[PDB]
Amino acid sequence: HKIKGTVVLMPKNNLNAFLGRSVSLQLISATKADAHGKGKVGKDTFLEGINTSLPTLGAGESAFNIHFEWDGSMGIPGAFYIKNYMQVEFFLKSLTLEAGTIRFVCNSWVYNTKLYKSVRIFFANHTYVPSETPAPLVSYREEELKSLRGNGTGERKEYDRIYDYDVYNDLGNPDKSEKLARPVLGGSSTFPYPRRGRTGRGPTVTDPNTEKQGEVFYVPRDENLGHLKSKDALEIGTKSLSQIVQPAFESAFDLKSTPIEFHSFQDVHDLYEGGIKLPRDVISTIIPLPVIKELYRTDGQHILKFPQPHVVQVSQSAWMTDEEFAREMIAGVNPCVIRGLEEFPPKSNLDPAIYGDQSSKITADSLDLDGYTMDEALGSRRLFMLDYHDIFMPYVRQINQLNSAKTYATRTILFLREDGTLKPVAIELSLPHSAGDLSAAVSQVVLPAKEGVESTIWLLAKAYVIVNDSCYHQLMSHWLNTHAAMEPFVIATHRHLSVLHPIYKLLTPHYRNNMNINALARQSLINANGIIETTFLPSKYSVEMSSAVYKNWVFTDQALPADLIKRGVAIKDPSTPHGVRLLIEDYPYAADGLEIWAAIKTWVQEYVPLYYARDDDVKNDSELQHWWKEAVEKGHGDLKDKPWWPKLQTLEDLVEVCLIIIWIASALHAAVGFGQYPYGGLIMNRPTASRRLLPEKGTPEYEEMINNHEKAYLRTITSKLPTLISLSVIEILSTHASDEVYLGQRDNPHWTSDSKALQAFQKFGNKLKEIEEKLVRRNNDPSLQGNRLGPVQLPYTLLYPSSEEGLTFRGIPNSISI
Ligand SMILES: [Fe+2]
Repeated sequence: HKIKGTVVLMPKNNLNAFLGRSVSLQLISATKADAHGKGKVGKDTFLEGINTSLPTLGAGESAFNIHFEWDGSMGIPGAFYIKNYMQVEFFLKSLTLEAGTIRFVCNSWVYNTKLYKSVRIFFANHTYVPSETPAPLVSYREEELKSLRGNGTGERKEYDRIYDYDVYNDLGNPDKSEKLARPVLGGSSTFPYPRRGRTGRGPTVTDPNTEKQGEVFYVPRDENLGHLKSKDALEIGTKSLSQIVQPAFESAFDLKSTPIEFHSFQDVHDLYEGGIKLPRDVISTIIPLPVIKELYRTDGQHILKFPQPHVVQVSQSAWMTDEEFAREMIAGVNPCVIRGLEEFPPKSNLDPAIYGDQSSKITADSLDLDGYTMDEALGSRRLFMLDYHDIFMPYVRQINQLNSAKTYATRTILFLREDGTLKPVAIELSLPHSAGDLSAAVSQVVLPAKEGVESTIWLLAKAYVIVNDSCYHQLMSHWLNTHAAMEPFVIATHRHLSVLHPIYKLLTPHYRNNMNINALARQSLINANGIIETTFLPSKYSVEMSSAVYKNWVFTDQALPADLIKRGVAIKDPSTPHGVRLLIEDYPYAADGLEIWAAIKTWVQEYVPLYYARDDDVKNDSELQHWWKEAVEKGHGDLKDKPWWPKLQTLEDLVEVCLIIIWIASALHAAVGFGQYPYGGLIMNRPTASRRLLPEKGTPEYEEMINNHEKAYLRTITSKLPTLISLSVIEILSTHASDEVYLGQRDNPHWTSDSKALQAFQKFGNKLKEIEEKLVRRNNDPSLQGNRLGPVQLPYTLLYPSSEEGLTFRGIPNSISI
């Protein structure tokens, strides 16, 4: 007769306005069809009343009673239509129907019916490959997909749920100034790039190839995550930083209310001790904003205090040590660039006709390898390098033509000591050299030194290295390889895999907040004259450098074992648990990452078989095949030709692709992301820019190295004002929202009705817990101290799976969520 159902929803900001004829639902049959084969639809059914029974009821949520006339002729409900007749939208959580129970997991904004082209349809929590879809739901499944894809035209609106691709043509602002014009990134051979979410705002007036600015950069609506607590809206903080807080900081400098430069290292440490005094109206501009009220401690009047960075919590001075400089290449913010070095001297692939002779000036006899010969070091696999020579060299001339930017293309040679720690043994600071250079600056090699001006020169050499490293980290390791590389897979998934699809359910938790942060990023973070361009060395060249890097991006080399082998920091070895032997045995990121990688592998390998018995079952999944084809040929379309893309005709291939996508989105992004403020919150430890080359022996600047080495250093790195802005942004990006969903968690316990999938998932969480105890034990092992803690005494907890809220230096979210 009647089916008792409970609707749980969330009003935008009494429940009684929801009763009456405000909201109707219509059940759809999974089993009885009409003469066109489509599931039969019941009658419009309105909310009956507010349920106060249910005690399991989350915050902001409210439950409503409802009764469906559902009869013999109608069969089993497999979906439902919902119409919202109210003017304001509400967030639908779920429908439960009792009698056994049917569960519908919705988690979607429902706008006023008149705004929707066709009626919002939701499905029950059963999982089906396309060939298993009940026949009465087949056309409903596929029409919902066509609806999500749209038609590639039109300006997207807030309530749209249309997923499509476009190039990075929305970063420049040529209508405001030709100086803010930028190259379109994506869709050419000069500038290949991942695609991003189409917004459709239309061309600028001055350039038909650049998209006009907008106050809100659209994402499909359910990608724009709300938060119950405003403190958790960390992604919007990036937008307030650009629009409100940065200008407020600038004004204090424009009005000469604070010294323009740091004059000593204590001036930097003061930021997290007594604070910085700023004008009352600057404070009062910043202080009441959500996020920025959590970012800084304040007296409400003139003081802002930054949190004390982890890297200085035990020793203020230990970042200066050569031990920590090298340790952070294997356990720092950017732990995935170091390579094995198997010949000496190191070589370049770059054209000597353009840049001059590219031969290394580092001589073997000059290096202290703890009594080893070069041949012994090379052969024992104890020689490594941090090589930014070929990466940076093509951009040095252009960067150094900028006002107040000067860099080298750096190389660092490291030696793996018998005690298992790395030490740095030389830094080569390279400059391009063509006839008809106006500059007389030359390349040079700097070797470690603990006293005198040679010590300062060596500290300045590490700084140039770390400028290189930070730019690479922020633009490549971080932006390109996580945020940018993942968005095409997000878009493809929603375009081609139905919410009913097992691989949809598998992957989509690993996309939470990714489109949203990326869009806010295109607007405020990587835009023309945005945060990154105004805080980091390459200025207007930054994002385009990441395009140049993308030329060499290989999907299958994002797999952790493949990465470690390609970089020469491990070798394949089947006698081992993970199939590889580390050449740096206490390499924290890699050792811990392999543990996470294996756990994700086991989980995918257990999930996939539940839905695909054989390789044929993969080949014949038409959604799956359309998904992958588009993700490659459209989403990463500039690399579509490349031979290394898995073909996706086998269970092996499906598992491989899912495993890698999940790896990028969770542990890789975590390992590169949540260290930014812990390590970089001391600007001297992770400088973002350099402003001068090394001084000539005859000059006042050289005498400053002798007489005031802290000032020389500070004059060389990021200025005070850009430091304040970059500290503020990395502080945001290193903070876990209280409402994050971590690896081994899902936002709903009823995401599927398949108990087998649910039990596999619980084993995965149990393993991650198991892994966490093991990493604790590694951090507590006194013989691992040198690489896992260092002289900074900072336990490597970046790949601990779990965390509480905040700036914690641990915790692996499911997704790229900040
Ligand atoms: Fe991030």
